[PDB]
Amino acid sequence: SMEQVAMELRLTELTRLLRSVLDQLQDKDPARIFAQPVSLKEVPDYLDHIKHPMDFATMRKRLEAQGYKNLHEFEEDFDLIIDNCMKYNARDTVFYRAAVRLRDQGGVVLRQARREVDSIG
Repeated sequence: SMEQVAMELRLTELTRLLRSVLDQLQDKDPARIFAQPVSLKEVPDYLDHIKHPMDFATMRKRLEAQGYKNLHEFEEDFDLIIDNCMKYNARDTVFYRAAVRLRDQGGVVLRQARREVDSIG
């Protein structure tokens, strides 16, 4: 149907906008602390602590499969990156501190992404 095509064009355009959002958020992590999944070989207890691991590469795979239906879904995954790090790692660590800075800086980007998603539809 033409209705299904129109819906798919909308998902494709959201995907474009979320790709640019993702690139902007990832630039706020120049250390690349959040680029890749936590290694279970290097942190074998990780899953005892963290139930839903998340990282930018995993978000990128979901994105390219057009697997985010709305901005809320994307934000949930970004929040997991931050929140997982802040639980596993202590306040005095470079990892925790990197997550705070990512969250603070990411806030700016996400605020305008929500306006653009509402504004464009």
